[PDB]
Amino acid sequence: IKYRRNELFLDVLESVNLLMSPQGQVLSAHVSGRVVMKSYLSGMPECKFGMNDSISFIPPDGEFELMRYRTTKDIILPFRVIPLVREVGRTKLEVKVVIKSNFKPSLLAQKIEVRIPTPLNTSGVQVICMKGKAKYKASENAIVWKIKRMAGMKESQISAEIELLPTPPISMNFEVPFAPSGLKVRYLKVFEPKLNYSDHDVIKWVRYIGRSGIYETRC
Amino acid sequence: TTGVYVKMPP
Repeated sequence: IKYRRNELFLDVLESVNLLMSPQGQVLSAHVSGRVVMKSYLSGMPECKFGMNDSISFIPPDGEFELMRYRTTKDIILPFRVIPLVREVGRTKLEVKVVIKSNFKPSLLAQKIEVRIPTPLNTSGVQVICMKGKAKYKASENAIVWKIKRMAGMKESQISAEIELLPTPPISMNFEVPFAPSGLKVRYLKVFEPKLNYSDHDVIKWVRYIGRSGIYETRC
Repeated sequence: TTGVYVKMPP
């Protein structure tokens, strides 16, 4: 147990879940998270973690999920989906959804995907989107609309047309650079009283990764 | 950036 380059990497992983109403009510929401700390420290130091709303320990040199929280109040909803459905005869279905990014322009949400579900009397789907790239997968049955990367606070609409046939909510997905829970690693004091390497002598690394689990929005 | 780490501000 002895390294020359002393580092450690804090992983704050999340999964923000949402449940909205066609109008705009947050019928349900919460986030589940665990913090993994990948370290390589010399000796057997007793640490001091920090954060918002601080567990002390002696890290199992290697990799170990420190704690694991699960907030439910005052949550950050990374995206804001808002659709518009217009009926006609029984021939066509007018549908326009719009996603919104609610975060610091200095951050890029990636791996975005909206799934606007169609009905079973579907004959053909037409769609246009100045941004992104979508298609109507008849098997899964929906208009998978994928987006490479999207900045924050910006807007983006996708207008489709479901050609009905004579005779569910829009799910979303996304990875982010920040933690929706609001959490934040304040400090991680590395202390091995035996050996000569200090705390402000270590290289600390921390990353925030928010995944979207159940981000459905009633149509 | 999504997996890129970042130095903490002690």
